[PDB]
Amino acid sequence: KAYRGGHLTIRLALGGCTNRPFYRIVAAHNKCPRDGRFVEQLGSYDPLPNSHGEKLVALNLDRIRHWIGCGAHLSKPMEKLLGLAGFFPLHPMMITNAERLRRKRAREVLLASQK
Amino acid sequence: KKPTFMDEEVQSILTKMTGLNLQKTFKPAIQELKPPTYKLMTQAQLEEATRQAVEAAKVRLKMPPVLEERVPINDVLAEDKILEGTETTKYVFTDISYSIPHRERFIVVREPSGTLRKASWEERDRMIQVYFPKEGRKILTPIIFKEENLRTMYSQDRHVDVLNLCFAQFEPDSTEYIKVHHKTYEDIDKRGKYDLLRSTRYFGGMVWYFVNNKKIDGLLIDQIQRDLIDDATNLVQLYHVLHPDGQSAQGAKDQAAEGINLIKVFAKTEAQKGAYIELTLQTYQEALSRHSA
Amino acid sequence: GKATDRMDAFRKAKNRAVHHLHYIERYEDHTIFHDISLRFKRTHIKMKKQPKGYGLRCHRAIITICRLIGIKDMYAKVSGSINMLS
Amino acid sequence: VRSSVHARWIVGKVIGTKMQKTAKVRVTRLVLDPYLLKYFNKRKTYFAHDALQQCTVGDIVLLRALPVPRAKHVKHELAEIVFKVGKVIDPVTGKPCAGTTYLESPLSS
Amino acid sequence: PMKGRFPIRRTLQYLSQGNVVFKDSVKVMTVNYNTHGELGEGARKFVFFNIPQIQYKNPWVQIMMFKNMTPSPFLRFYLDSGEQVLVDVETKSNKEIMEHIRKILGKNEETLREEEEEKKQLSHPANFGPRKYCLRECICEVEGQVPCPSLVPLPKEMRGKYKAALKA
RNA sequence: AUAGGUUUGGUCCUAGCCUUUCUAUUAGCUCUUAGUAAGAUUACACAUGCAAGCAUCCCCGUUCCAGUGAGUUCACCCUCUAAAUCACCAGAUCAAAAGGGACAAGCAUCAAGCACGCAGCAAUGCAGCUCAAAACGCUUAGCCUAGCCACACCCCCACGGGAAACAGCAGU
Ligand code: FES
Ligand SMILES: [Mg+2]
Ligand SMILES: [Mg+2]
Ligand SMILES: [Mg+2]
Ligand SMILES: [Mg+2]
Ligand SMILES: [Mg+2]
Ligand SMILES: [Mg+2]
Repeated sequence: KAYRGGHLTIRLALGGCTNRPFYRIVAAHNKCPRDGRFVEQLGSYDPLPNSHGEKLVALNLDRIRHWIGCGAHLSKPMEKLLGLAGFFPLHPMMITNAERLRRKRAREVLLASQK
Repeated sequence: KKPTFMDEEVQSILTKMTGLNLQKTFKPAIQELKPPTYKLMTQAQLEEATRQAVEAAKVRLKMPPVLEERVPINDVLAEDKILEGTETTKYVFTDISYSIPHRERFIVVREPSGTLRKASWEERDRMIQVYFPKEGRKILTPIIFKEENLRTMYSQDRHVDVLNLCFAQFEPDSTEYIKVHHKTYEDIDKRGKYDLLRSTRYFGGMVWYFVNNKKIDGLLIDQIQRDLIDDATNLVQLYHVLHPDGQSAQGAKDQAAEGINLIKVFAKTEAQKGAYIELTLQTYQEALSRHSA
Repeated sequence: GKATDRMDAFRKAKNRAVHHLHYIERYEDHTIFHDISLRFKRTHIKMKKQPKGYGLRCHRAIITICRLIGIKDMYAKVSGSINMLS
Repeated sequence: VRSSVHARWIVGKVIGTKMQKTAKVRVTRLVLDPYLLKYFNKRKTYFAHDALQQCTVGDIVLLRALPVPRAKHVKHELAEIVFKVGKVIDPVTGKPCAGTTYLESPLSS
Repeated sequence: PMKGRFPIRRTLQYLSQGNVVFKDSVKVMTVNYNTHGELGEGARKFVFFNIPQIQYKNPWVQIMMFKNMTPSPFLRFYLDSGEQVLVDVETKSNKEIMEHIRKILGKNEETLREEEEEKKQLSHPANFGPRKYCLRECICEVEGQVPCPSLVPLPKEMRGKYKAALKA
């Protein structure tokens, strides 16, 4: 489908079945459908912990670097995954959400103790 | 220095000890069968074909390397404590770039505590299996390697099968690989089944293990009983090479031992069953003279 | 066997058969020595030598005759007329 | 070099010289038959610009692709005449030949 | 039975059994040969046997035959650069002709196997997708992972139909 | 196909039809639970609700996603090179238009098409071009499925007209 504009984005294509999410980190034209055509599959992400309590993320780091050099963008979930991996700095919203969670749990603990 | 398992002299000695039984090496495999093909061959053509099969058997019996147990991986890359408590599950990030040796891939783990460490050896092997699956290897360790099942396979005398499963499932430096190989070698020693590994690629490893543990008495006894006295002599020479400052080697050097003399010297020194070895050698020599004269 | 009665026909046929026995060479006592393509009148029989445990994948009549002969493993395709006698 | 014509080099037979400075060339390619798995000749027609008009019906010619089509159908130029009709010169010996017979014996030189 | 003499020539196995894969430079191959003469037997058998294999291995090279046009048989390759390679095949057998053309204008085994490895690069073992492209279709096929809900139902606590009940 | 039934008074051969196998839709009868996948027959007409916002105003988006299969060799490779991304440029990536090639089925009781070519800077000249190796034509069909092509009420298009549009979701 001849698209106007748009750009390559490294993003998560959601496969899996109902209640069984699974993601394919793909470099795809941003205008293409979420689970539709893609240029290259750069990795995968299993949000469900496995038998060992691990969320398996596979990153084709060489090709991710190649596409970032070619000018691909990064969806925020992929940015946060890379930050977790250490490939990028931790996302500002990762840090801020951690801080918000800390404040919320501090409130909870303080209220529980007061009670 | 002391020679290693991969040195050329040791490789030659161990290959000669192993032997190249074509029937055993190319024993028919219980697998999906296709109808056979038939060729008309002269005597020269048949000799050429058997020579090619011998070369193929050498390739097939190429010994696996003996590698020291890998050291545990403990290396923390980052300590981002801000992530502490944000997630309750580990993330395992794998570099699945195609053109990278699996011992060079970066497989890191982000823990719930915010620690970005390097994946342990077990996790590394598990993830490499997950993403670059190998034929014959399973992610979850097969239960056959539990002692209760390993002893069943030993009782059936499937030591070669146990070693094959171990070599398919674990890495040569794996703790489990080394443990299972040593256990199989020990059981072969106890039950005197050293012929189960002859003409297989694991005979070299078994011999190396016995030599390094100074327990080649049983193997010498079996070889003399089976008349492979050249193999026994090479085994004793290898033992002396790997223990140059040993009582038996020094005694042989003091005397002039160049064969059955070497085996007798080993029987008299550095042998837990020296009397038995001497009896076996005496019986072999007596039979040799009997059917020679 | 020809007879006005079915049992007499059976007796005649099975008694005459034993005086007209072939001997079939079986490779390793389970199959034939090589692939055989033949045409008897308008019936083509294409028999393939097969490995052990393959079974008899043949016309049912060929399966019966092979069980009698002693062949365990063989493939067989019958083209043309399927006349049982031919 | 960067020609937009698919067939860069094609050897064909001239089947018509009725157009000025153009030679109609029949180029045959072996095309596998998917069912019979046998190679048959698939012939296509190419117009080859011939500036000098030196092509005769029956000549085997080598056509080179023009950098761009110079006409609605003339995408090739007459690169060479490999076998002039009736005036073949055996490439092996460079002597004129009439079919399988040497018009000049190669021993002549 | 298969029609024609030597019906093995009409099998994919035979066609792929050819070992000549021309360099990218070769564009045309004209095979001039004589239908008669004991010296042209090699060229005759070449056209009868190996031309199908050469064409199968090189689908984009125009192979064109010529009959009784010159006293002696010969191949002539027209390359992309404009060069012409003449290969006089008189007195050679078809096997010798194949070896010669492979030596002078065919890709070497090293180049062919590097091209094979380059092709292999595309099919990454770690990619998940349809069977036509990937070894596995979903991570659920990997042991130790949460299995496919179709085969093994998920825990009610992991099903949103009951997370909703809990949140209600 | 490992075949089987069926012509005859009978046998042999050829031969069509049918059985046995696996799917999909529909219908009859029957039907307990759980998980998952799939889900109008109709390119016929649509009540009703929602499906495109964001943002310190400018811009950007509503050209995407989602839908359908009416039409249908616009999809694939090469050349060239727009628009777009790479904070600017960079060549890299992606990819239009244009040029070259390849590319569905049936009917030859569709066998001729009727200007379908070339050269020249132009003026103009030559009379050529496709086709029984299937041109021209009629009919049928979404396709080569990580998806692609085409359409988007009809007049192929949509200035204009007919007319007032769910082939977006739920629904009629
Ligand atoms: S196909 Fe993988 S979860 Fe269902
Ligand atoms: Mg029903
Ligand atoms: Mg009619
Ligand atoms: Mg239609
Ligand atoms: Mg409508
Ligand atoms: Mg319209
Ligand atoms: Mg609707």
